[PDB]
Amino acid sequence: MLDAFAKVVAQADARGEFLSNTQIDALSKMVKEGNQRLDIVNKVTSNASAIVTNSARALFAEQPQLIQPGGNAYTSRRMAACLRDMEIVLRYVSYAMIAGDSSVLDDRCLNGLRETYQALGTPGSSVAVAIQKMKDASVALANDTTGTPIGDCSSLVAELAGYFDRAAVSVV
Amino acid sequence: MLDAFAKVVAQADARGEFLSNTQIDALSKMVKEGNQRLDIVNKVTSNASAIVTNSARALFAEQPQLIQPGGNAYTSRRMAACLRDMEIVLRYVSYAMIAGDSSVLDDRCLNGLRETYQALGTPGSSVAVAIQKMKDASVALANDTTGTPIGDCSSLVAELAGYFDRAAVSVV
Amino acid sequence: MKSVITTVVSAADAAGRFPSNSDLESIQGNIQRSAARLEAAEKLAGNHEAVVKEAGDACFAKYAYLKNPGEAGENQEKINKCYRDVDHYMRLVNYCLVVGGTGPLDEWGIAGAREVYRTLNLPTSAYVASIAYTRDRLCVPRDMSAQAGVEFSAYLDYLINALS
Amino acid sequence: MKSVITTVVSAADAAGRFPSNSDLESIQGNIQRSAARLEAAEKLAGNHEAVVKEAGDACFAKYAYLKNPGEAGENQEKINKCYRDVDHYMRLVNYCLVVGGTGPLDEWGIAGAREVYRTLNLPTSAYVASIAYTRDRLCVPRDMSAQAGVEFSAYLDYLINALS
Amino acid sequence: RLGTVSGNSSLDKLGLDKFLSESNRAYTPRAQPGFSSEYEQIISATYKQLFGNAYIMDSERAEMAKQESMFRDGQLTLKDFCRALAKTEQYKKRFFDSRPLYGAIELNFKNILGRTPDGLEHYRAKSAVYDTKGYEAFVDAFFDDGEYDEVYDDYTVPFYRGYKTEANLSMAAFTHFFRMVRGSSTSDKANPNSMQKDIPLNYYGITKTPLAVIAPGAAGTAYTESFSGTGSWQSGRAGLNAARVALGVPATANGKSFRVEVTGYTQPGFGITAGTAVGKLYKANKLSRYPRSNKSYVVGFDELTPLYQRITKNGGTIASITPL
Amino acid sequence: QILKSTKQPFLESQLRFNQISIKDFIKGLVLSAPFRDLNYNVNNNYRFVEICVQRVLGRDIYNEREKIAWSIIIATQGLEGFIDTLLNTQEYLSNFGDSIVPFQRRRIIPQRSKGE
Amino acid sequence: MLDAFSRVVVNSDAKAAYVGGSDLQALKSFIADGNKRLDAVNSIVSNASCMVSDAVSGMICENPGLISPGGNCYTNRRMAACLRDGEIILRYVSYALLAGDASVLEDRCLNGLKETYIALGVPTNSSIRAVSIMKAQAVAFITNTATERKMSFAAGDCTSLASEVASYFDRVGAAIS
Amino acid sequence: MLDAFSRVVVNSDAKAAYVGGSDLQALKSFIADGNKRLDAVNSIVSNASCMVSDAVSGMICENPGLISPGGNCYTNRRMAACLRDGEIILRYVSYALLAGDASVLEDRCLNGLKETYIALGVPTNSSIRAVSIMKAQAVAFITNTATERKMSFAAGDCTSLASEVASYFDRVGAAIS
Ligand SMILES: *CC[C@H]1/C(=C/c2[nH]c(/C=C3N=C(/C=C4\NC(=O)C(CC)=C4C)C(C)=C\3CCC(=O)O)c(CCC(=O)O)c2C)NC(=O)[C@@H]1C
Ligand SMILES: *CC[C@H]1/C(=C/c2[nH]c(/C=C3N=C(/C=C4\NC(=O)C(CC)=C4C)C(C)=C\3CCC(=O)O)c(CCC(=O)O)c2C)NC(=O)[C@@H]1C
Ligand SMILES: C=CC1=C(C)[C@@H](Cc2[nH]c(/C=C3N=C(/C=C4\NC(=O)[C@H](C)[C@H]4CC)C(C)=C\3CCC(=O)O)c(CCC(=O)O)c2C)NC1=O
Ligand SMILES: C=CC1=C(C)[C@@H](Cc2[nH]c(/C=C3N=C(/C=C4\NC(=O)[C@H](C)[C@H]4CC)C(C)=C\3CCC(=O)O)c(CCC(=O)O)c2C)NC1=O
Ligand SMILES: C=CC1=C(C)[C@@H](Cc2[nH]c(/C=C3N=C(/C=C4\NC(=O)[C@H](C)[C@H]4CC)C(C)=C\3CCC(=O)O)c(CCC(=O)O)c2C)NC1=O
Ligand SMILES: C=CC1=C(C)[C@@H](Cc2[nH]c(/C=C3N=C(/C=C4\NC(=O)[C@H](C)[C@H]4CC)C(C)=C\3CCC(=O)O)c(CCC(=O)O)c2C)NC1=O
Ligand SMILES: C=CC1=C(C)[C@@H](Cc2[nH]c(/C=C3N=C(/C=C4\NC(=O)[C@H](C)[C@H]4CC)C(C)=C\3CCC(=O)O)c(CCC(=O)O)c2C)NC1=O
Ligand SMILES: C=CC1=C(C)[C@@H](Cc2[nH]c(/C=C3N=C(/C=C4\NC(=O)[C@H](C)[C@H]4CC)C(C)=C\3CCC(=O)O)c(CCC(=O)O)c2C)NC1=O
Ligand SMILES: C=CC1=C(C)[C@@H](Cc2[nH]c(/C=C3N=C(/C=C4\NC(=O)[C@H](C)[C@H]4CC)C(C)=C\3CCC(=O)O)c(CCC(=O)O)c2C)NC1=O
Ligand SMILES: C=CC1=C(C)[C@@H](Cc2[nH]c(/C=C3N=C(/C=C4\NC(=O)[C@H](C)[C@H]4CC)C(C)=C\3CCC(=O)O)c(CCC(=O)O)c2C)NC1=O
Ligand SMILES: C=CC1=C(C)[C@@H](Cc2[nH]c(/C=C3N=C(/C=C4\NC(=O)[C@H](C)[C@H]4CC)C(C)=C\3CCC(=O)O)c(CCC(=O)O)c2C)NC1=O
Ligand SMILES: C=CC1=C(C)[C@@H](Cc2[nH]c(/C=C3N=C(/C=C4\NC(=O)[C@H](C)[C@H]4CC)C(C)=C\3CCC(=O)O)c(CCC(=O)O)c2C)NC1=O
Ligand SMILES: C=CC1=C(C)[C@@H](Cc2[nH]c(/C=C3N=C(/C=C4\NC(=O)[C@H](C)[C@H]4CC)C(C)=C\3CCC(=O)O)c(CCC(=O)O)c2C)NC1=O
Repeated sequence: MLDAFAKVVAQADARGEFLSNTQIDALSKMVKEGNQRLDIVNKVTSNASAIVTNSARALFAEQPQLIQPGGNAYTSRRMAACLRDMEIVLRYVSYAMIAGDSSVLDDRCLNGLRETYQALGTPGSSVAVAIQKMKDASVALANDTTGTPIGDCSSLVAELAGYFDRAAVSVV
Repeated sequence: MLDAFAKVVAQADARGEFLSNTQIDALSKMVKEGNQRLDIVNKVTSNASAIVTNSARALFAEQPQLIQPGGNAYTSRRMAACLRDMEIVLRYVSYAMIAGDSSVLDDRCLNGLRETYQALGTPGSSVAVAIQKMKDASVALANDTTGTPIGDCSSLVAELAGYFDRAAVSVV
Repeated sequence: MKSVITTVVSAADAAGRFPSNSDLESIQGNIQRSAARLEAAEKLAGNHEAVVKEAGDACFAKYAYLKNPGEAGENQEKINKCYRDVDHYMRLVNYCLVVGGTGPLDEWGIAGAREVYRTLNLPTSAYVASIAYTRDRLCVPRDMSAQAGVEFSAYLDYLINALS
Repeated sequence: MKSVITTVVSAADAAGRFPSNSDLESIQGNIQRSAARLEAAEKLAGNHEAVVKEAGDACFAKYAYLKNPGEAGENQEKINKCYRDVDHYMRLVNYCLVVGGTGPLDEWGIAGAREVYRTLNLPTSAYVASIAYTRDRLCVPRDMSAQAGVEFSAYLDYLINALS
Repeated sequence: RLGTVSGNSSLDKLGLDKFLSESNRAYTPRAQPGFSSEYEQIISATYKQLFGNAYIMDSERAEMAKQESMFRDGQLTLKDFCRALAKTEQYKKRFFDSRPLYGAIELNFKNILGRTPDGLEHYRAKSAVYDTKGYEAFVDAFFDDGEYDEVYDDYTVPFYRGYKTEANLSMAAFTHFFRMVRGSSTSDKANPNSMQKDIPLNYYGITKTPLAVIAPGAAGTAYTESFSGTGSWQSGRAGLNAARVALGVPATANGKSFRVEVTGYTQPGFGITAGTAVGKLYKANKLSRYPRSNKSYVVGFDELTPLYQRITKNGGTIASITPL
Repeated sequence: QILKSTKQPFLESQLRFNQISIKDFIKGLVLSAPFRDLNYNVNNNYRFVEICVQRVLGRDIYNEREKIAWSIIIATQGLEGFIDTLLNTQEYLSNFGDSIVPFQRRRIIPQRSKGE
Repeated sequence: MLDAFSRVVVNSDAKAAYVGGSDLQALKSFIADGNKRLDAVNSIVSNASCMVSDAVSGMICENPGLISPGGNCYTNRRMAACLRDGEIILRYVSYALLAGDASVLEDRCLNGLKETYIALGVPTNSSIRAVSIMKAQAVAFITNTATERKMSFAAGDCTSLASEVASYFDRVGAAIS
Repeated sequence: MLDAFSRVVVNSDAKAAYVGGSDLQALKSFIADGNKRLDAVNSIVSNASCMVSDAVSGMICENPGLISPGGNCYTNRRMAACLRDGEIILRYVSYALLAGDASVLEDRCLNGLKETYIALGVPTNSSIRAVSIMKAQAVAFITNTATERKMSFAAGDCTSLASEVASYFDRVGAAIS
C-alpha cells in the first residue's frame, strides 16, 4: 500500500527522475494541512458507532424488504454481518483519509467485493445506498466546529467525500 | 518424469508388448556412451556460473534498453530475477541431458512459462536471445578436450543443443 | 436523462469530436431559461399537497363509476394508491422542470406505462383527466410568472400526449 | 452542416420524438449569440481584401524556401493559387460565422484535405502559419467588438487544430 | 438437463438450445399487404437477436416505426433494418452510451456478427474507424466488410456462430463465446461479467488467453473473479487468484497438476459439525474466515482427494476443474 | 538459518506468482533441504516432533505421550507423510488456514509482562 | 438537412461571394422573431395527438367507404397504419417549421412517398384530405383561433408563420398527388 | 450521462423528495457563472492540439527509455497510438468540465482502462506523468497564466473552475494507477 508521498515517489522512480522543486511545494502544502487532516479522521473515529448505527437504522426504515422474513438481513447473524460490513467500509475510508490516496481502500477492501456480493446474493445497490448514507452522516459531522480552531478545511471534506463515492460505485 | 529407458518402457507397456531384441541394442548403445554423456554435464556444471554471467553480460551489451530506467531489468531485484531465471533453464537443460529426453525440462520448467512472461510483461523474445547465448557458450565448452580421452562425442553435442532450442522456442 | 447538455455531449461523442461552438451555444439557452423554469419547480414544490388534492377528486368527479365493485377504485386503499399515482407524476414534472428536458418523465413515468395500465386494468383516461384539470386551472399572473406558466404547462400536456 | 438547429433535429429524429422543451431551449442560445457572431462575419466580408493579403505573404516570409525550384510555390501561378487557397478558407470561416456551427468548414475545407495536401505535396505548416498570423493580430476593441473577437478567433484555431 | 453424455449431444446443454431451433429467414421480399403475422415474428426475432433479450417497451418500440416501415416495403433486412437498428437511440443508449469503446466493440461482434473477436487486430481495425469518422461509420464497419455478406443471407436474422469452426476464428474465442452467451435466459444487463456498464472480456480477448467454460445452470455456476495482475514491473498485487501455469517443482511432484475454482464460501459451515458454532463469531480483525468468496487453487494429483474433502465439508462448491 | 545457502529462491518465486499458498510454502520449508540436515539429522524422532509442533502448530506439546505418539509417523512415513498429517489437522486449519503464516499462539497473558 | 441559415450559404456559395450586410437583414429579421417561431412550434407539439386523431376521424367521417370491407382503412392493422402514417407527416412538418426551411421533409419524408402509396394501393384523395384537415388545424393553433382550446401568448401578429406552415403543408399533398 | 442538474435529481430521488428551494441555490449558483464555464471550456478546446503534443513530448523527454528499441512508444505506430491515447482523455475531461459532473468519463473512458493498459503492456508511470502535464497545462489556461499565449477574457476569478478541472484530472490517474 502507498500513501500520497510514496505514490509520487513511485512515479519518479519508475522513470528514474529526481523530484523537481515544484513537486516539493506540492508535498509541502500537504504537510501544511496536517493538523486539519488529522482533525477529520479524529472526528470520524469518535463517532464511528453512531455513524454505522444511524445509517443502518435509516436504511431499513426506507428499505423494509431487507429485514422482513426472506430478506438478506433477516437473521441475527445476517444482520450482524451487515453492520460489520458497514464498519469495514468506514474503517478503510478513514485509512485512505490519512493516507491521502485510495490505495489501501482499493487494495484490501474493494478488490473482489462486487463478485462476493454477487456470489452471496446480496443486493449491491442497497449496499451502495448505505454507503452514501454513511457518507453525508460523516461529512456533516466533519463540518462541525466544536473543539477545533476556526478556519477552512473544505477541500479536505471534498477529498473525504470522494472516497465514499469510490467505495459506492465499486460495489454495485 | 521419465528418462530414456522409462520412455520406451512406457511405449512397450501401453501396447502390452515385450521388448524386442532390437530395442535392447538401442538401449545398449545408450549404455555404451555413458561416460561421454557424463563428461558433458560435468563440464557444464563446472562452468555454470561463468555461463550465466557472461551470457547475461553480453545480452545487455547489445540490448541496452533492458537495463536502462524503465526496462524490465532495471532494478536490483528484477536483475537478480533475470540471472536466476537463466540459472533455472541451465539447470533443467542439464537435467534433461542426463535423462536422455526432455520430459523433466518440458514438465516442470517450460509448462506455463510463456503465459507467465506474458502476465508479467517480460519480453519473451529477449529471453529467447539469452537462452541461445547460453547455448553456444555451453556447446563450445563441451567441445573442449582438456581432462578427457580423445574421441568422438558429436551426436551428444547435437542432442545437447536440441534441448536449448526446445527451451528457446517454448518461451516466445 | 434527455436534456440540453445530455443531447450535445452524446452528439459530439457519436461524432467523436470535441465540443464545438454550437455545443457551447446551446448551454447559453439553458442559462437564459433557468431564471423562469426553476421558479415553477419550487412553486410546485412549495404547494404540491393541494394541487394533487384537487386533481385526484377531479378524476373521480368525472368518472364516478370507478368506485363501483369490481373496478379499479373500489375500496379505500385503491383510492390512496390513486393519490400516490398522481403525486408520483407531479414529482416527475417537478424533476423535468429542474433538469430542463423531459428525461425524468420518459425515464420513470412513461416508459412501460401502457403495459402496466393495461394488464393491471387501469383506465388511462382517468389519469389524463387529473392532469388536464391541473393544466386548465393554472392561472398565470397569480400562481406563477407569465413565462413560468408556459414552461409548467408544456410539460403537463407532454404527459397527456404520452398517455393518450 | 452541423449547427445548433441541425443537431437537435437530428437527435429528435433519431429518437423518433417531437421537439421537446430542451430542443426549443437550445435555439434561444442561437438567438442570444446572433447579435455578436454576425458582426464578425460582415466585418470579415467588408474587409477580406486586406486580411488575405497580409496572411499569404506572412506565409512566405516564414518559409522563404517555397519559392525555390522544385517546390510548391516556384512560379507565379502557384502563388496566385496560394492566395486563392487562403481566400477559400477565410470564406468558409465567414460561412461558419453565419451558420453558427463548424459545418461549412468540415464539409468543404477539412474533409479530405490531408489526402489532397499529401499527394499534391503541399506543406500544411505553411497553411497554418497564415491562419495563425490572422488570429494573432486580431485586435479586439478596434477590429470587432469584445465578444465578436471571441467568436471569430474560436473558428480560426479550429482550422489550426484540424490541419495540425 | 445437464451433461455431455445422455442425449448423445453436447452443445444444447451449454444453453445454446433455443439458438439451434429457429432460422427466421424472411422468405418473400416485401411484405404482402393484408397480412402481418410472419413479419411480426421476424421483427420480434430481430429485436431478440440484435438487442440481446432486452425489453423495448411499446413506448420505446413506437419510434423504430419508420424502420419497421421500410422493411415492410422493398428494403432489406441486413442493409435497411439491422443497420438502421444499430444507428437508433435505443441501441446507442444501451450498447454505446454506457460502455467504453472496447465495450461497444465486443457487444457489436456479439449482436451483429454473432461471435467474439480474437486478438488486438480485430479491435484496432474497428476503433480506427470510430476515431476518424465517428460512430455512424463505426457501425457500417461491421456490416460493410468481407464478413457479413459471406456467412449471412440478405434476409436471414444473424444467428450465433461463434462456437463452430465455420466461423474460422480460433479455439480461444470458442471459450470466450460462453462468457458472452450464457444460455437463452440471459441478456446484456443480465450476465454478471457485464452489467451494461463495463467491458465483458478485457484482459482475456486482448491477450487471447482462454477462460474455463463453466456451464450455466450448474451447481456452483455463479463463479466470477476480479483482475489484479501480479508482478512489480506493472506494480500489481499477489494473492488474489491462483496461477494458471503450474510452473516449478510442484507441477509434477505429487503427480499432474490441476486448477480448481470454487465459489460459495460462507462464514457458517466450517467446522467438523453439522451446525454453526456460536459465540463471538469473528476474530479480533473481524474480517471473515474466507474474506472473499470465489477462491481458486492449484493442486497436484494426490492432493486432490483431500482438497475435495476440505472444499465440500467447509461449505464450498466446485465450479470447474481443469488440468494444467 | 536466514543465511543465503538456506534460502530457497524457487518456493519464493512460486509464492509470489500465486502458484502455491502459504501452507504449501511451510510444507516446502519443512521438507526443505537445509532443514533436513540442520534440524533433522541432529535430533531423534522425539525432539524433532516437539520442534515441528512448536514451530508449525504454534503451541507447545501437551505432555510426553504426545511426543511418543506422533514420533511413529516420521519413522514409518517419512518427513513428507508426517508434515502432511500435521498440516491437515483441524487445529492448523481452524487457526491459520491455508493462507496465514503460523505464529506462537497466545504466548503472554495480557495483564502481565513476563510471559512464556 | 438545411435550416434558414445554411440556405443563404448555399445560395451565396455558387456566387463564391461572402455573406454581406445586404442579405444579412433577412437573417436578422429571422432572429428578431425567433421567440414567435418557438411559441408557434410549441403550440403544435402541445396537441399533435388530438390533431392527428381528429384529422383521420374527419377523413373517415367524410368518406365512409374507407371502413368498408376491402377499404384501405378497414381492419385494425390498417387503421393503426393510417394513424401512424399521419403522425410522421405532422412530425416532419414540425421539423420544417422549426428549421425555417422545408428541406428536411424534401428528402427524408416526401422523397419516394408518391410511388410508395401507389405500390401499396393507398388512395391519394383521402391522404390530401387528411393533411388539409391537419393544415386547417395547424393554422388554427398558430393563431389563437381554435374553438375549445386557448393558449396564452404575448400579444402580436403571427400571420407570417401561419402562411409559412400552410406552405409547408401544400407541398406534402403536392408530393403525393 | 449525468450533468450537474440530474445529479441532484438522482440525489433527491432516493429521498422521494421534491427539489425544493433550499438545495436549488447550488443550482442557481451554477447558472450564475455558466458564462465563466463556457469561457473556460473554450480556452481548452482552442489549443488542445498543442496541449496533447507538448504533453507526450514532455513525457518522452523526461523518460528517454520509451523511445528505445522495445520501448512502448518505440515505432511510429506506437507513437501515433500514444498521441491518440492522450487526445481521448483530454476530450473526455472537456466533456466532464462542460457537463459540470464527472460521470461522463467514469463509465465511457475510465471504466476498464486500468486493465486494458496492463493487458497491452502500457507502463502506468508515463501515463500519469502525461496527464499530470496536461493538468498543469489546463490550469494554466483556465487562468491566464500561460507563457506565450494570452486569451482575452472579462475580468474576474476562475479558481473554482481550475480546482474542478484539477479534480477531473486526478481521478484519471487514479483510475489507471
Ligand atoms: C448493510 C448490510 C448489507 C449486507 C451485508 C452482508 N454481508 C454478508 C457477507 C459477507 N460480506 C463479506 C464482505 C467482506 N468481508 C471481508 O472480510 C471484508 C474486508 C475487506 C469485506 C468488505 C464476505 C466475505 C461475506 C461472506 C462471509 C460471511 O458469511 O460473513 C452477509 C451474509 C452473511 C451470511 O449469509 O451468513 C450479509 C447479510 N447484506 C445486506 O443485505 C445489506 C445491504
Ligand atoms: C534474463 C532475465 C529476463 C527476465 C527475467 C525476469 N523474470 C521475472 C519473474 C518470474 N520468472 C518466473 C519464472 C520461473 N519461476 C520459476 O519458479 C521457474 C522454475 C520452473 C521459472 C522458469 C516467475 C514465476 C516470475 C514471477 C515471480 C517473481 O516475481 O519473481 C522478472 C520480474 C521479477 C519482478 O517483477 O519482481 C524478471 C525481470 N526479464 C527480462 O527482462 C530478462 C529478459
Ligand atoms: C492529537 C491529534 C491531533 C489533531 C486532531 C490535530 C488538531 C489541530 N488542528 C489545529 C488547527 C486547525 N484545524 C483545522 C480544521 C478545522 N477547523 C475548522 O473550522 C473545521 C471544522 C475543521 C476543518 C476540517 C483548521 C482549519 C486549523 C487551522 C486554523 C485555521 O487556519 O482556520 C491545531 C493547532 C495547530 C495549527 O494551527 O495547525 C491542532 C493542534 N493535531 C493533532 O496533533
Ligand atoms: C566421475 C564422473 C565421470 C565422468 C565425467 C566420466 C568421464 C570418462 N570418460 C571416459 C571416456 C570418454 N569420454 C569421452 C568424451 C569426450 N572426449 C572428447 O574428446 C570430447 C571432448 C568429449 C565428448 C563430449 C569420449 C569420446 C570417451 C571415450 C574415448 C574415445 O573413444 O574417444 C572415461 C574412461 C572410460 C571409457 O573409456 O569410457 C571416463 C572415466 N565417467 C565418470 O564416471
Ligand atoms: C415512479 C413512478 C410511478 C407511477 C406513475 C406509479 C405507476 C403505478 N401505479 C401502480 C398502481 C395503481 N395506480 C392506481 C391509480 C389509479 N387507478 C385509478 O383507478 C385511477 C386511474 C388512478 C387513481 C386516480 C391504483 C388504484 C393502483 C393499484 C392497482 C392495483 O394494484 O390493483 C403500479 C403498480 C404497483 C403498485 O401497486 O403500486 C405502478 C407501477 N407508480 C410509480 O412508482
Ligand atoms: C473550397 C475549398 C477549397 C480549398 C481550401 C482549396 C484546396 C485546394 N488547393 C489546391 C491547390 C493549391 N493550393 C495551393 C496553395 C498553397 N501552396 C503552398 O505552397 C502554400 C501552402 C499555399 C499558398 C499559401 C497551391 C500552390 C496549389 C496548386 C498545387 C498544384 O497544382 O501544383 C487544390 C487542387 C486543385 C487546384 O489545383 O486548384 C485544392 C482542392 N481549393 C478549394 O476549392
Ligand atoms: C475583419 C477582420 C479584420 C482584422 C483582424 C483586422 C486585421 C488588420 N489590421 C490592420 C492594421 C493594424 N493592426 C494593428 C494591430 C493592433 N492595433 C492596435 O492598436 C493594437 C496594438 C493591435 C491590436 C492588438 C496595427 C497597429 C495596425 C496598423 C498598421 C500596422 O501596424 O500593421 C489591417 C490593415 C488595414 C488597417 O489598417 O485597418 C488589417 C486588415 N482588420 C480587419 O478588417
Ligand atoms: C364527419 C366527421 C367530422 C369530424 C370528426 C370533425 C373533425 C374536424 N375538425 C376540423 C377542424 C379543427 N379540428 C381541430 C382540432 C382540435 N381542436 C381542439 O381544440 C383539440 C386540441 C383538437 C382535437 C379535437 C381544430 C383546432 C380545428 C379548427 C377549428 C375548429 O373547427 O375547431 C376539421 C376541418 C374541416 C376542413 O377544413 O376540412 C374536421 C374534418 N369534423 C367533421 O366534419
Ligand atoms: C419517413 C416517412 C414515412 C411515411 C410517411 C410512412 C409511409 C408508409 N406508409 C405505409 C403504409 C400505410 N399507410 C397507410 C395510411 C393511409 N392509408 C389510407 O387509406 C389513409 C389515406 C392513410 C391514413 C391516414 C395505410 C392504410 C398503410 C397500409 C399498411 C398495410 O398495408 O398493412 C408504408 C409501408 C407498409 C408499412 O410500413 O406498414 C410506408 C413506408 N413510413 C415512413 O417511413
Ligand atoms: C425555449 C422555449 C421558448 C418558448 C415557448 C417561447 C416563449 C416565448 N414567446 C415569446 C414572445 C411572443 N410570442 C409571440 C407569438 C404569438 N403571440 C400571439 O398572439 C400569437 C398567438 C403567437 C404567434 C405565433 C409574440 C407576438 C411574442 C412577443 C415578442 C415578439 O413579438 O417577438 C417570448 C419573449 C417575450 C416573453 O418573455 O414572453 C418567449 C420567451 N420562446 C422560447 O424561447
Ligand atoms: C524535456 C522535455 C520538455 C518539454 C517538451 C516541455 C514540455 C512541458 N511544458 C509544460 C508546461 C506547459 N505547457 C503548456 C502548453 C502550451 N503552451 C502554449 O502556449 C501552447 C498553446 C501549448 C503548446 C506548446 C502550458 C500552457 C504550460 C504551463 C505554463 C508553461 O510552462 O508554459 C510541462 C509541465 C511541467 C510539469 O509540471 O511536469 C512540460 C513537461 N518541458 C520539458 O521539460
Ligand atoms: C474510450 C476510451 C479509450 C482510450 C483511452 C483508448 C485506450 C486504448 N489504448 C490502446 C493502445 C495504446 N495506447 C498507447 C499509449 C501510451 N502508451 C504509452 O507508453 C504512453 C504512456 C501512452 C501514450 C501517451 C500505446 C503505445 C498503445 C499501443 C498500440 C499498439 O500496441 O500498437 C488500446 C488498444 C489497441 C489500440 O486501440 O490501438 C486502447 C483500447 N481507446 C479508447 O477507446
Ligand atoms: C456560446 C459561447 C460563449 C462563450 C465563449 C462565453 C463568452 C463569455 N464569457 C463571459 C464572461 C466572463 N468570463 C469570465 C471568465 C474568465 N475571466 C477571467 O479573467 C478568467 C481568465 C476566466 C475564468 C475562467 C469572467 C470572470 C466573466 C465575467 C462575468 C462573470 O463573472 O460571470 C460572458 C458574459 C459577459 C460578456 O459579454 O463578456 C460571455 C458571453 N459565454 C458564452 O455564452
